[PDB]
Amino acid sequence: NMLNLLIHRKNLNYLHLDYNFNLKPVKTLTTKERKKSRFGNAFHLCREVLRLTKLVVDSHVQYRLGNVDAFQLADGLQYIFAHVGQLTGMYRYKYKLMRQIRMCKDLKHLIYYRFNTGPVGKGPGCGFWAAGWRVWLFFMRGITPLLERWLGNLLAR
Amino acid sequence: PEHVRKIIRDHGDMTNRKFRHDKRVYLGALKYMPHAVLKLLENMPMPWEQIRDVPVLYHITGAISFVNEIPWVIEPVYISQWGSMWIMMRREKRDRRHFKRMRFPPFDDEEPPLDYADNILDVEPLEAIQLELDPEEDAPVLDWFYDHQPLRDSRKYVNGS
Amino acid sequence: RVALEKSVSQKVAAAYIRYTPSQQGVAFNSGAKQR
Amino acid sequence: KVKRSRKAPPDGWELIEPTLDELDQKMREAETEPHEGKRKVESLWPIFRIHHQKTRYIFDLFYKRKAISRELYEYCIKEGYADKNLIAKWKKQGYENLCCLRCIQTRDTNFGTNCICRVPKSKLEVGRIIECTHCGCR
Amino acid sequence: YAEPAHINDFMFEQQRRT
Amino acid sequence: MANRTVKDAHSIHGTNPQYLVEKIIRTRIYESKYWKEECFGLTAELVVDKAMELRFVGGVYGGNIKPTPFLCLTLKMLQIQPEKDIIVEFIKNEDFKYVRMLGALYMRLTGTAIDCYKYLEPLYNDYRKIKSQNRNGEFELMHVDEFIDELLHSERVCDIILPRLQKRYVLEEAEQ
Amino acid sequence: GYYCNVCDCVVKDSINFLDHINGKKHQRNLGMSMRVERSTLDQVKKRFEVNKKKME
Amino acid sequence: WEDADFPILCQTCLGENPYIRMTKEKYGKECKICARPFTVFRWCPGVRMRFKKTEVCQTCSKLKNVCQTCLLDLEYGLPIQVRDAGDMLLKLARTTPYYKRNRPHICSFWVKGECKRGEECPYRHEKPTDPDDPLADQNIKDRYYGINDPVADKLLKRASTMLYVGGLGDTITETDLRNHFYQFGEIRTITVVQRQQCAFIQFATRQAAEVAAEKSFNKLIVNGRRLNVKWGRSQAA
RNA sequence: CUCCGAACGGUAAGAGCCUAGCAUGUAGA
Ligand SMILES: O=P(O)(O)O[C@H]1[C@H](OP(=O)(O)O)[C@H](OP(=O)(O)O)[C@H](OP(=O)(O)O)[C@@H](OP(=O)(O)O)[C@H]1OP(=O)(O)O
Repeated sequence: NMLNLLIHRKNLNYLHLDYNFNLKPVKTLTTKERKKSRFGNAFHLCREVLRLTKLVVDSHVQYRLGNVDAFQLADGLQYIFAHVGQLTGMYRYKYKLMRQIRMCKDLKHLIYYRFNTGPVGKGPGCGFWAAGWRVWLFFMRGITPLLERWLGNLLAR
Repeated sequence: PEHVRKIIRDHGDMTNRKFRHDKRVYLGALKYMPHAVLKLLENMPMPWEQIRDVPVLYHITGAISFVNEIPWVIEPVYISQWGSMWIMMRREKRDRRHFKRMRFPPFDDEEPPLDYADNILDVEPLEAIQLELDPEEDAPVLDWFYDHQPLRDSRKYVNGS
Repeated sequence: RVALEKSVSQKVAAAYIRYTPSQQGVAFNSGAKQR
Repeated sequence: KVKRSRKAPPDGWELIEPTLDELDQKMREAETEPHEGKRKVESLWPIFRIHHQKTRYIFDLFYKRKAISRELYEYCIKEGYADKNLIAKWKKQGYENLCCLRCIQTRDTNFGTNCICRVPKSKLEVGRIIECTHCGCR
Repeated sequence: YAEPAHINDFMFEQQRRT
Repeated sequence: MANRTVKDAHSIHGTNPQYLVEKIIRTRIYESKYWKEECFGLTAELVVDKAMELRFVGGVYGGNIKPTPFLCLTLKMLQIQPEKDIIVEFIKNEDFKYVRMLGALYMRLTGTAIDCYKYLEPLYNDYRKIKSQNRNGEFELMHVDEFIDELLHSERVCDIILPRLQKRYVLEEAEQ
Repeated sequence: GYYCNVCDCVVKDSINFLDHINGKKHQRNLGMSMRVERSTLDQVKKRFEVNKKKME
Repeated sequence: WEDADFPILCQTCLGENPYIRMTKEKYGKECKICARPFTVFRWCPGVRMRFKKTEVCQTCSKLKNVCQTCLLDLEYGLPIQVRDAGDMLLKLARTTPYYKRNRPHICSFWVKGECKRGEECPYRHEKPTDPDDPLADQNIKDRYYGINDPVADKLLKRASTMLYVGGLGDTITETDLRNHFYQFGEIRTITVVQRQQCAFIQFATRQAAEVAAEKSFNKLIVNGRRLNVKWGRSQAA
């Protein structure tokens, strides 16, 4: 609701934000229409942070609905960190998030190659929801004031 | 206490259907509080938990809801909880041939907020992670390693409740 | 120091009553002497 | 409905088992209603009215009738069958039939005072069909 | 001519209601 | 015209009443010949005549996504928002299978889950075949029972999103 | 292309002519855009009866 | 851009209650007629009133001599067009200002027909005074400027459409009254009666006394008194 | 041997005609 209010509040009926936090153009029209569109590093960064957020929240939603058990929430938080690298919210917003991503991938390498040291360590598996809360919580913790200030100037515009 | 759900029951805006002069405030203060996100990823129930709950602070505009409880676990309690999940997780992989993981997208990328079936939830597949602590050795703490939020809220045997 | 603290608070935030109606009130809404 | 406690009522919830199910069904039917007819906030008064009725029924079953045990009252308070601040606010001698908890907070009104719901009818005006905008009635 | 005051809350509101 | 057909009649479950399908599909359906003919004028009996005229089941086809006439009739019914009695009469009318399928889709889209189950329970007994359009535009043979079972299942159909409430056992434990 | 005799304008597409029809001053003289639904029952009843009568 | 301490309000806009309750808002609502941020404060003028607010800003109203929420006047009570084009205003004004301004405007749900709130309508249940007269049609900016008022012409024509004088007491004397008539013209037969505290004057062919009839319709204010005037006989009765 | 990059620097220049998603909530009599 928030970001869609910003999008429709700029008199631009060309784009429709996915409720799974994507952004896709509708009419295959850009150039002039793209030239009032492709902007706002703050909007792309905030959509990215909410995208990771909503991936987490909806993962726990379908967990407490239909396939929670122990496989889904564990493996999904783990691949949610590895996909904070590979899938969502990538380095296009801010500089140092590649450094936090690489530290996340290395922490995943440690936890996996020790937890799979026995017969379990092999295929996709649990991979305890332990680094994700920590790492990306501190990453949003540092990003709090900076995205706050930049998005505040964006709301002022 | 249901006022949050009923007031937020206004996903859209019939230009006055909670929508008259509230759209301005709803588009405004959301960017004040992404920090709500930094609290909202915080208090997520851990594997050793089932669902538990949290505090919540709602503006009457209802365009924001931060999770006010700065999560406050105990030392060896959280240690043994997540480690208990480690032992049960590894031996879980030892047992099953469970060729499964989650889907990539957790929902479908046109869907709604899905407020309904856990707006009346009544359904908890709550077999989450607790390794069955044998009542011969674990007897000093069998009521302890099972509380997600009540672990520190023990209110007894010196918890400063 | 109090004036400078108030000015700094204003720059950080930027970057009863008794009135006698002695103008026209004489007999219209009679009784208003202090308001 | 989900309980999320795994306690299984010590004295048994059987006594007020059916009344709680009827109150939950009435609350779900009130929350499932649309925003038709109400100008801005008149549809939200019924959920607070049902919560106040459930809290008054729990207070009359626990304290007034003295039939249910204190463990059952604590289990109903921890489950969500009644409020904790409302039971302490209705226990005072100055007020026992308050409209809602939104008229007792002094920071809610813009004038810095109490609302019209917690006011005496004998001390108020004669001609007044006003109702509480935040609670629903007086 | 306006000026401040430090008037009794209770009696102000009481006379208003009256 | 294309904004809304009802000034203030009702609202959708969790979205706008005119925005139930996706915005790209709504923008594609906003420019078509049959869509312009329906937006020039649309009544209840006109919608019944348009449903009895065309017998096809499908969504958009081809790279240039153009809407089906059944999707155009569903969009006009979602915009116009008729009463529940007309939708129940269209679902109960077994003379026109396409009008019954349109009424079933309208009841599964904007109706509650209990009403959707109560309307889809007679729909499972209809063994009449119906014409279906594939994603590449080619015609495919199907039945009304298979489409009713697909509409009573999870949302996998194109240009449609209508989640259920719970399982059949959970809904039977909750109510009838 | 398309031609609107009411406004005497030349429409280069079909949507321009269909738009010039209603949704303009011509519609304002024609009753603007207001159109309601016709009852509930009787419209569907007479519509289904006329459709079933014309069909068979 | 414009803060203040207390509003420049009316005497009727404040209300028929010696104690009201204001609510200041620093930098609210954007002034109606100059588009500037100012300090909006509303209040309740009385019981079952309209919860009146503040429209026209401090410099906007102070410059043009007008109240912050009705744009009539702080000195008189007339509009800003009559008090500019048109003295006559003192007999044209009124004391005891009617509280028919501070009342709720018409419930549109009742005008349509279904006012669901029943007896609990905080709006007002009367019929809409028909649209046809231009006193259905005034706005703020045409009101606030002198140009084009629907009221000010209708009150300015009240100013040109339309002898037993008494109330003498101890202020009016015979020589003051005959010298106040001497600027109008000459007498034929004047007298002063003290059993009713009255005076009788005539004129050659009225006329001059006719503007005295324009001067003394509860309007001739000499010696600090509203004199009593009604018609003589002029019939030898 | 496993260190994965994002944007601006980029689409013209206009002529006549045609259609749209929004926004304020007032003092006045
Ligand atoms: O192929 P390897 O060099 O042996 O490393 C792989 C690989 O991790 P990296 O490629 O980042 O080093 C997998 O991740 P993917 O890139 O293939 O997606 C990872 O699986 P996770 O995604 O769960 O982390 C796990 O492979 P596996 O699926 O067997 O767990 C891991 O190490 P191992 O292959 O030695 O186990």
